[PDB]
Amino acid sequence: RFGKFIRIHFGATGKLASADIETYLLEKSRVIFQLKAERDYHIFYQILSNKKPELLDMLLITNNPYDYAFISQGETTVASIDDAEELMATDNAFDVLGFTSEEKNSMYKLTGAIMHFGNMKFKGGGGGGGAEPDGTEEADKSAYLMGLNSADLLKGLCHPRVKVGNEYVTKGQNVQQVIYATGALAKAVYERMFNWMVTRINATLETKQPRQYFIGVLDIAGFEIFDFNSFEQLCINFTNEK
Amino acid sequence: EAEKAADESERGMKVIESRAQKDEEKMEIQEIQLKEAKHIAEDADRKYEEVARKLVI
Amino acid sequence: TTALVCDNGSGLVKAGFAGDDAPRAVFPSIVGRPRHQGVMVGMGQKDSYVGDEAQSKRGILTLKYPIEHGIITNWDDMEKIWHHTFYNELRVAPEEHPTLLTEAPLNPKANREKMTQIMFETFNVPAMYVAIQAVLSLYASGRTTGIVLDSGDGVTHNVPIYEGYALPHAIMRLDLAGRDLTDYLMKILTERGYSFVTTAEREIVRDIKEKLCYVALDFENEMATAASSSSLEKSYELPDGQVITIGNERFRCPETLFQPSFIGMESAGIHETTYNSIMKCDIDIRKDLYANNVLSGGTTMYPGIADRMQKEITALAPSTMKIKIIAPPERKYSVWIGGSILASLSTFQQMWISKQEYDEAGPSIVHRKCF
Amino acid sequence: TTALVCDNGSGLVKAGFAGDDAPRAVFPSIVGRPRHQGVMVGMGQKDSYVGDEAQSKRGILTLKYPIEHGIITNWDDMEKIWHHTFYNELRVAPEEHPTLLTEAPLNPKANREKMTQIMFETFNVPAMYVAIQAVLSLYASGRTTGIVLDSGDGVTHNVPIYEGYALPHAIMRLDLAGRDLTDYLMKILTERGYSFVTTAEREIVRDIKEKLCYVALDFENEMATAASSSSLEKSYELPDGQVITIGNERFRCPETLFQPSFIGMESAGIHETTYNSIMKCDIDIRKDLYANNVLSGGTTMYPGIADRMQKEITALAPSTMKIKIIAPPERKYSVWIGGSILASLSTFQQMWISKQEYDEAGPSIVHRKCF
Ligand SMILES: Nc1ncnc2c1ncn2[C@@H]1O[C@H](COP(=O)(O)OP(=O)(O)O)[C@@H](O)[C@H]1O
Ligand SMILES: Nc1ncnc2c1ncn2[C@@H]1O[C@H](COP(=O)(O)OP(=O)(O)O)[C@@H](O)[C@H]1O
Ligand SMILES: [Mg+2]
Ligand SMILES: [Mg+2]
Repeated sequence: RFGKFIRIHFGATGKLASADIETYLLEKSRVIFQLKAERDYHIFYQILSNKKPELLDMLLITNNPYDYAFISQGETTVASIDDAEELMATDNAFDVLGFTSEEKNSMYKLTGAIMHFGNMKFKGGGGGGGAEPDGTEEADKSAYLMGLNSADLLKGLCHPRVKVGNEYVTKGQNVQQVIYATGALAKAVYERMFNWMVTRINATLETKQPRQYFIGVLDIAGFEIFDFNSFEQLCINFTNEK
Repeated sequence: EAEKAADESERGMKVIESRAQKDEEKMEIQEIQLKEAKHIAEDADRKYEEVARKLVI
Repeated sequence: TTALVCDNGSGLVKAGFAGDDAPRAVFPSIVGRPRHQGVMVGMGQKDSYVGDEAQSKRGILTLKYPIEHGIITNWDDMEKIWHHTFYNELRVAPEEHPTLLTEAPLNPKANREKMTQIMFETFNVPAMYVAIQAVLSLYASGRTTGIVLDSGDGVTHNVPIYEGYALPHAIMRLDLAGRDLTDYLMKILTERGYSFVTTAEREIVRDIKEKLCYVALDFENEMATAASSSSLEKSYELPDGQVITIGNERFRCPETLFQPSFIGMESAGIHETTYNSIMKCDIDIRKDLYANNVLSGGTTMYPGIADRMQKEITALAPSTMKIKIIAPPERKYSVWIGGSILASLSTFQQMWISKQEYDEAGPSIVHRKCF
Repeated sequence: TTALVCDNGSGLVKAGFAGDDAPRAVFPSIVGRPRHQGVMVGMGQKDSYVGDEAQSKRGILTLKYPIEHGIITNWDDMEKIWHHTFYNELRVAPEEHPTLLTEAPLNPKANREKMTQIMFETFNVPAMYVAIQAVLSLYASGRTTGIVLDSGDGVTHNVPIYEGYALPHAIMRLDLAGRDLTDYLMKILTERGYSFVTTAEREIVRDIKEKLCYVALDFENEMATAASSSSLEKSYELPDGQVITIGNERFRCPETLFQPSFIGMESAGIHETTYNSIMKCDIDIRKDLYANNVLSGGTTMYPGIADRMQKEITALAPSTMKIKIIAPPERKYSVWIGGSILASLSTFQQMWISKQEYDEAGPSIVHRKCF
C-alpha cells in the first residue's frame, strides 16, 4: 500500500556513495476498517503466532483472534504466507540491526496496546448527554502497558481540555465522538510508529559519504479495479491518475 | 476535611448513578408494559363494541 | 487564504481564525479614558486605553462599554475595539482575510449597514458576512432542530429552528441580561453595608457575581433555609482586603431571570418565554423542540440553572412529554465555535459579500438574500 | 413479463406488481412545499417533498393534493407523484412494464387523454390500459352481478352490473366523500373549543376521524343518549399533548353521508341514491341487485355502517325482498386486488393499448372502441 521511495546518492566523481529511503501515502483506513473478504496488516496476524508464547503471556494477549474487534471484522486468515517463519526472520533481521531488543519489545507492546483500544465501551449517562465508560479492565491493562493512568486517560477521552483565549475549558463528548477519537488516536499512533521505524532504518543505512546528485526509485500501487470500489480505491485511483 | 468530603462526593455520586441506571431500566420496562396494557385494553374495548353491535342487530 | 471569525458580542469580544477549536483572543469590550490630570512629565500617557489593558489601569480610568444591548452606541469606540482586535491581538492585516461577524436578531438595520460600511471602507476587508447568534449556537451543538436560548451580557433571545428552517414569527427577545443582573446585585448589596458606585467597581461586582452567585431550585425553601441556617454564607476577598460575607444575596441576584418583576420589568421569566415561543410554533414540531432545548451564552453558566429551567418547563408543559435541556460545558464560546464551523464549510464560499457587490449595490446589499 | 397496477385514487396512491396478493406500496397522495426560508446553509433542502416523506415534515410544509374530486387539477404534482411511485417506492423502471390505471365513472375526457399522453410520452411505457374503479371492485369480490358502491376520498359512485353487462344509464355519482367529512369534522370541532386551520393539522383531524368516528344505527336515540349520559365520550392524544375529549361529535361526522343537508348539498343520502339506482334498472334483475350489494372504498370502513345501510334500504325496499350487504374486511384495497386479478387474466393480454397503436392513431385511442 505505502509508496516506497529510495534515493540512491553518488559521490562527486560519479561513484556510489550511499542510499536514502522514504515512505509516502501510507493508508490508515486499513487499520480500523477492512472489507469483508480482505485482511488487515500482517503485523497483528504475525503477532498472534503461537510459536512465541513469551510475548503473548507478557502482553496478556487473548490467543483467539475472533474475540478482538479490529481484526474479526475482516477475513480472519488465509493461506497467503506462513506467518511463523516470516515473523522469526523479521525478528532476526531486527536483532542483527543496530538497535537493541528493548526497542523491539517496545514496538511489540505498543502494537499490543493498539490492539486493545477496540475493547473500550461507553454508555450514555442516564441524566446527562455525556457518555461515561462501563468497563475498565481493558482500559486498566492498556494504561498499565503505556505506563499511563487509567483514570486520567478516561477523563481525557470523556472530557477533553481545550485552550480558549487564556483559559482552559472542558468539552463534552458523546459516544460517537469518543469512538471516532479513539480510532483517530490508534491510526495516528500507528502512523507515527511507522515513520519512526523508517527514520531509524534510514539512519542505520546511512554512511558517511558525501551526498551528491541522486537517482530516485519509486514504487507505487497500481490502478486497482474492483466490483466493490470504495474510498481507499478512490484514493489509489486518484493518485494513479495524477 | 476537603479531601474527606471529596471522597464522600465520589462514592455518593457512584451509588446514586448506579441507582439511576437501575431506575432508567425500570422505567423503560414499565413504559413498555404500559404500552402493551393500553393496546390490550383498546383491543378488548372495540372487540366488545363490535360484538355488542352484532348482538343488538 | 483563510477566513477570520470575530464575535463582538457584548461585554466580551472574542476573535480567531476559522477552523480553530476555540477563539485565540478573548477580552472585555471596554474603552477607558483617564479622569485625572497627570503630573509626571515625559512618560507620555496615551489618551485612550482599550481592551484588556484597561483592566490593568482600572483604578484611574472611566470605563465605557461601546454597546448597550446589541446596538452600537459609540461608533468611534467600536472602531478602536476592532482596530485593537485586528492589530494588537491577532497581528494580521484584514486586507487579505474575509470576516464573519455575529449579530443578534431584531436589531436596527442601520446597525448592520454601518457595520458593513466600516468594515469595507476603514479596513478594506476583501469580503465579509453577517450571521445570527442562534444559528451559530445550534451549529456548534451538533443539532439541526430545537429551540436555542442565547443569553449573553446584552440581550437574551430564544429562536426555534426545525430541520434547518427558522420560525421568524416565533423569535422572542428580552433585554434582561448579565448587565442588569450586575446592576441588581449592586442594588441588593447596599442593604448589607457595602456600597459600589464607580464604574471601576462594576468589574468587582461582576467578578463577585460570576464567582459566588448560583440559581436556586426553589426560592421560598431556600429563603426559609437561609433565614435560620448560616451555611449559605460565603466570603470574598476585595482587591485591597476587608473580606465581605454574603448570605442569601448570592442566589437572589440570578432569580431576576425567572422573576423579572424584581427589577420592574413587565415581561415574564425566561422559563415562560421559552414555553410561549414553543407554543407559537406549529403543533407538529413541538415535541422535537421540547426534546431539543439548547442553552448558550455566558449568562446561562450559573450552577443549577439547567435543573430549575427543566423543572419550570415540565410544570408548564404537558406531563406526557420528555423535557430535555442540553447544557454543554462550553456555553460561553458556543457561538464562536459555530461561526468557525460555518466559515470552514466549502459551500459557504459563494455566500460572501464581495467588495464588488458592495460597491455596485451600496451598503444596503446586506439586506438581500445574503442575510 | 409483469404488469404494474397503479391506483391513483385520491389521497392514497397504492401500487404493486400484478398477481400479488396485496399492493406493495401505499402512501398518501400529497405534495409538500417549504413555506419558510431556511437559515442553515449546506443542508441543501429539496424544493418539493413528495409522498410519505411529506408526512414527516408536516410542520414546515404546506401540503397540496393534486386530485380534488377524481379529476387531476395540478399535472406537475401528479407527474411528480407518478415518478416517485415508479422510481422510489417500487424501484422498477417502467420502460418494460405495462400499466393498468383506474378512474371513477363520468370524468372529463381531457383528464383521461392527458393521462394517457403523459404516460406514453414522459415515461414511455410499452402499453397501458384504463379501467373503472367499480368493475375492478366487483372482480375482487368474486361476483358477477349486483351493484357496487365505491365511496373513496374524492368521489362516491354506484355502478350496477348484471351478468357482466354494465348499465350506463343507472350509474350514479355524488361528490360527497371522505374529504368533505374531514372538513365538516374540522368545522364542528370548533364548537368544543378546538381550532384546526392549518393544512398540516387537517391530517390530525383525519386521524381522529379514522380512529374515533362511527356510524349510529339510529340518530335521535343516540343524540338523546349523548345529551343525557356521557358514556360515548372518548379522549384522543394530540401530537403535542393536551388530550382532547369528543362526545356528540363522534357520530355526527359520518352521518353527513345519510344527511347531506348538513353540508348544504341538496342531493339525497347514500341509501336513497342506491335505492333510486336500484329501480333505475330493469324489473327482472332488481332481486339480484338487492341481494348482491357490494361496498368498497375507505369511507365505507366506519363501524356499524353496514347495519345502518341495510336497515335504511330495507325500509325503502319492499318487505318481500331479501336484502344483503357484502362488507369484506379489505374494502380499502379491494379495487387494487380486482385490478391485479384482471391484469393476470390471459385473455386481457390483447386489450392493451400498444405504443405503436397510440402513435399511429393518436391520444384519442382510449376513448375509441379500442378502450
Ligand atoms: N461562570 C459564570 N457565572 C455567572 N455568570 C457568568 C459566568 N461567566 C460569565 N458570566 C456572565 O456572562 C457575561 C458574558 O456574556 P457573553 O457570553 O460575553 O455575551 P456576548 O456573547 O453577547 O458577548 C458576563 O457579563 C458575565 O456576567
Ligand atoms: N376506518 C376508517 N374510518 C374512517 N375513515 C376511513 C377509514 N379508512 C379509510 N378512511 C378514509 O378513506 C379515505 C381514503 O380513501 P381511498 O380508499 O384512498 O380513496 P381513493 O381510492 O380514491 O384514494 C381517507 O381519507 C380516510 O379518511
Ligand atoms: Mg453573545
Ligand atoms: Mg378510490
